[PDB]
Amino acid sequence: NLTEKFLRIFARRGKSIILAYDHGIEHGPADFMDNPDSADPEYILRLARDAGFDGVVFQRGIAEKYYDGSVPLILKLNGKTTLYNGEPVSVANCSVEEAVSLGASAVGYTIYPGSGFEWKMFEELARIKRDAVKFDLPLVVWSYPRGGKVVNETAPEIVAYAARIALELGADAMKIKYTGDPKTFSWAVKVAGKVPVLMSGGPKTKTEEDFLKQVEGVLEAGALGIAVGRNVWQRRDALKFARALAELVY
Amino acid sequence: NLTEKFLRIFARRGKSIILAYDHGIEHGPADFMDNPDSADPEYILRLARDAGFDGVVFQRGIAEKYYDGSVPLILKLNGKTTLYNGEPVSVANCSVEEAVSLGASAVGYTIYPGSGFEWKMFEELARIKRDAVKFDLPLVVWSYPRGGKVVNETAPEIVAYAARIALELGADAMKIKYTGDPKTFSWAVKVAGKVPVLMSGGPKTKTEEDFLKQVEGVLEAGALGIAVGRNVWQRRDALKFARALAELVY
Amino acid sequence: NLTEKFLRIFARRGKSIILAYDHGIEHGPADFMDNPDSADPEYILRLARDAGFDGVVFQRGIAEKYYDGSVPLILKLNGKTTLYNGEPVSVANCSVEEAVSLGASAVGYTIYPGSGFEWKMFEELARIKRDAVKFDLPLVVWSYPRGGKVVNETAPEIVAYAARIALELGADAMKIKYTGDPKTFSWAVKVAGKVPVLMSGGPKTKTEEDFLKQVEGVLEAGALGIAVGRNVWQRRDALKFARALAELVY
Amino acid sequence: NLTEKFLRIFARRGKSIILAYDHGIEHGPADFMDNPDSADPEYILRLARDAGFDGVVFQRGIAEKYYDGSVPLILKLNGKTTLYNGEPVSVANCSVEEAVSLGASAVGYTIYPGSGFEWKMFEELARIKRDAVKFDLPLVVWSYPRGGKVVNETAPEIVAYAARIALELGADAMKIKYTGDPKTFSWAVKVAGKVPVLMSGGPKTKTEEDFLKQVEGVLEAGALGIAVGRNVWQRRDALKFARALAELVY
Amino acid sequence: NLTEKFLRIFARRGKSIILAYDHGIEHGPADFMDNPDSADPEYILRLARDAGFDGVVFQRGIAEKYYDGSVPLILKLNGKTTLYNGEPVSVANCSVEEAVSLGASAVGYTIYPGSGFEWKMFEELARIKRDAVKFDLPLVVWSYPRGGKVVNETAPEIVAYAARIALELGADAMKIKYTGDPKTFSWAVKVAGKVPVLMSGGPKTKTEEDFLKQVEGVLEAGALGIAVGRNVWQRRDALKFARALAELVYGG
Repeated sequence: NLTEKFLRIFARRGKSIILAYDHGIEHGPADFMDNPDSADPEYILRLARDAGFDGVVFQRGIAEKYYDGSVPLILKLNGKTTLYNGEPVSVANCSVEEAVSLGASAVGYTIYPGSGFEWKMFEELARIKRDAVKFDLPLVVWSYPRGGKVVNETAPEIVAYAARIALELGADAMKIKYTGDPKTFSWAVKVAGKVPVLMSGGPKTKTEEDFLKQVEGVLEAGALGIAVGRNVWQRRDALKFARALAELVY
Repeated sequence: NLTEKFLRIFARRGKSIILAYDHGIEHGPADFMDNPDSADPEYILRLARDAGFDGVVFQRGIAEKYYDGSVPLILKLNGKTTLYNGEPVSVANCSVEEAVSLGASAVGYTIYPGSGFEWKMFEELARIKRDAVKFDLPLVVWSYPRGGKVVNETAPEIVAYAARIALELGADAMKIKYTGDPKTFSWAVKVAGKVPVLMSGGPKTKTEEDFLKQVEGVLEAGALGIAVGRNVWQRRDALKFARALAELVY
Repeated sequence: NLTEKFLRIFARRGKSIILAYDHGIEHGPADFMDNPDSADPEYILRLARDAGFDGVVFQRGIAEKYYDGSVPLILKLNGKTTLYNGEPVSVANCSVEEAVSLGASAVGYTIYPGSGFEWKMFEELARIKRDAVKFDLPLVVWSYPRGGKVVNETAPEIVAYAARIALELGADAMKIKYTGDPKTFSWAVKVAGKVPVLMSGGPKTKTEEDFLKQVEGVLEAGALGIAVGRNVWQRRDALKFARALAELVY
Repeated sequence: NLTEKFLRIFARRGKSIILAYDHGIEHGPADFMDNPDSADPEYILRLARDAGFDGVVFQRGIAEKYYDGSVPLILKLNGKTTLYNGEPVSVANCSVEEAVSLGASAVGYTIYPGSGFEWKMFEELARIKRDAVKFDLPLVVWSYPRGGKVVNETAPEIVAYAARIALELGADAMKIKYTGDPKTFSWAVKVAGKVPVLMSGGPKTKTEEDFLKQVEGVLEAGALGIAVGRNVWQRRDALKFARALAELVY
Repeated sequence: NLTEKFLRIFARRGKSIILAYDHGIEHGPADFMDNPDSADPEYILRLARDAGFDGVVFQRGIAEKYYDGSVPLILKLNGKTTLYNGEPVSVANCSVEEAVSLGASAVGYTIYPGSGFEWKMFEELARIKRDAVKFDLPLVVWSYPRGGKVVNETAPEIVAYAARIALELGADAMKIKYTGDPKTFSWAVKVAGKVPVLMSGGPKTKTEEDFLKQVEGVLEAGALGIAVGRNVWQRRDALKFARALAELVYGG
């Protein structure tokens, strides 16, 4: 049971905070200008350790050059850039076997349901899922419907669809976008069934209070917790705010 | 002879009712709003068992997290979403070998004859068929002509073509759409030859009677039975109606 | 020498008649309405036997469910539908190794020279040819230029091109379209060199005498014989006409 | 050193004449109407032997059915037709290992630099090159820029680019188009470095003297020799003209 | 640690000059007309050696026919032409295992982030990276955003993105385009973290002084050095200018 392994490692207190840091490929270093220390992966690991968070998410290159075993690692296997303009697609730049050798306790993979290339990711996810079982590493699916008929990505029915697809394809945990309110988000949590749901943190909010409120409703909806990047490390008071998030979530 | 194994497991009474539940990925959870318990796979298994049905159809993730051995399982290997807009294509997210380990007694695969991508599914079906023989698991093909010159999916000649394609490609059993009357549907059944035909239930009918009459025409046409989803679990009297279906079919 | 093996099995009398029956996938069951027994593969095998023909052509599913060893089998490895609208392509749904296990004495494969996807079929034919040598099964190529600059598939220069391409790619025997007269067809036969040529029967002719004249022309051009489907089994006097064909060819 | 092996087998006199005969697939049998014996590969082989040429180029099907060991063989691994309309692409229909078993002393492969599919042929050439080294067979690259920005295939800069690409990708010898004069062609020869250059013969010239003047210029430019097809076997005085070519080149 | 192996071989003096010569496939021989000896890979090897440069970059065919062990080799595994017109893509024509047998001390691979085919190169890079680790050969990534939304390849934000992508995908060293000034380029160097950055030399500058100034700024920005092709071997005084570059990079 890989969900149970995931919960044991990443949610020992019953809830989870994962510090996400795949943004260097997905968005590029413009994300790091607000708080320049955020460009240094060593600063990120220190933030995770000092705030008492459960994990970090790195791409293979960051894991290879910087990962030191100090916080449980989810190795994000695929990645794309915002420079890309086609139908959404993100392919693996790392195998599960290599993730294991880099010290990962879980692997991550993004799918874009609805994309003209949805099939390419489902096909590749099949191989990754099989390897995840073989190496006994939980699979965490970033389920982000995009392209095709998707217009609003945070619409209640799209997020619920995202959650269900991750369950159906074999996710042991999932990361999905927040709908903006606990009632509609709890439907997504419900259709995910036994698979725990992490809220994606999203763009830095106008105030810290706005994000604490989002996180409050995420927990009320029954989610396991949050996978947060920008709303922590884009802030110059990153550590202070991270510890307030820890207080709220645990 | 894998047709005979299929009949022994899924049609021990001489006719078959399979409760289909791949809808989480195919349509998403909007299908589950009419009868919210339908979002829970545990509820689906209870329902199948209590109505005395012959099997359930799950995607790999639902099988892994929920399947308990209580009703014979057809593991549906491929899936796509309705969010997708390209030429119809659905790729495997699971192998036959993995289906075996999840407790499947048969595997399912959808083809869309006529699609700009028909070749991609025929290519993949070739590998799945070979594996099905190797692992001695019957292959059930969902034969759904779509894309290309397909303008009307329930037209007599399209359904008959669907049925014949499934036979020609190596299906041990098949699932196809109803034409709306027993005379035309019996042509589809005839061209399928030794391979048994299950009617796809389709959208929830206006009345329960309408669906019973379809079912009385399907059986008259010489089909093995039905693979039904929505017309059972979308109804709040799901168990009562399921038992009426069992009475009629068995 | 696989051509010699082909001739020994399928042309023991010096000429050949092969009863083709891959139409169920290629054209669908509308082909079977004229003579409804033609939908039954058992009837096809009895017809081939009773007329004293040399072989039958089945797709894998028909071979698996119906082939009984009573007439030598050519297993047609690839297939496409008429529902398909793209640039012509037909991919393998079966391997040579599986054809061997189903009792085939030869394998068949269609190429569409000129298609936007000509390369996909040449690539796959390379693998099939290599396996045909390895399993010592003659490879029979259906050479049907289509797409690209091809307009009339029966023009003398197109049929001769078809024949030459089959020879160059390694066919041990080939099936090509008739040009409509023995002089032009004999050029196609000549450029095929040591590889024997079977005439594709084509659509059911207006009279029996018309088809018989085509066959005579084919034999005068130096072809090995005919691979005929519709002009035999679409007729309600199928067996009687088949025996007249046998009289003419042998 | 596979270039040295190439020169030992195909250029024992210090210069080389190769009789090319892949035209059956590339152009089809219309090429053979001028001199109908040219359609017979046995005639081609006799012509090569009687004129004292160094080798022949055959596709796999011709080699398998006709090659008798009498003249060194270059097995042309890839081929396309003129019926094809897409961006130029030619895929392998044969492996190096099979070429070895057919009696080849070298393998040939066409690339079309500039094509929208240039990548598909570079990817495949990588595998063929690796195999050629493993089986110790020289790789002869037909370097024919086509598609993309290429509009004048015989332009000095295009032919020089063709030559250099073949060197960079690992060719042990190469075949390229003539620029029409020795000065510009000698630049292509120079950028090819240690890799010997064979001139592609091209369409049959108006006079035998026109062709001899191009051959003179190719020799003046420092090329190894010619790979000639049509300008020999499309002529009814093929043998006589072939012996005049031998006189000039050797 | 393959970055450390790269630095030991290609940067023993603390900075690096690599003489790049994959241009025969990428641009074709028009690049060689200015200084015709440049078409001869032997002249190139003599040039790197006589100027005391750290390495050369060759495609497989040049390495097989000409490489003589005299200067460390980076085997550039993929290549495309300028004749090509589609969305930018460059596929491997050589494996890491073959590079090892040809005498390479490192392997090079170009990615074009933003291309409609970016996924094809990331997919292939994954296999090459896995083989580089297996054969213990440093992977040098040419990170050149092109296609998609990219309209200015030397814009500060594009170059910084290029640098970060190379780090994220597993590069042990990288080659990226210069932004034209040391302040913006130093942001690219910073986001590259522990992975060293080599400046791509670019088109031959109008004066030798212009190129030196670009190199000065690259060094000031904290880069490891330069991978230069045209700005050396396209010049008739190639050796003299190469030695001035050596003075500036290893010395200045």
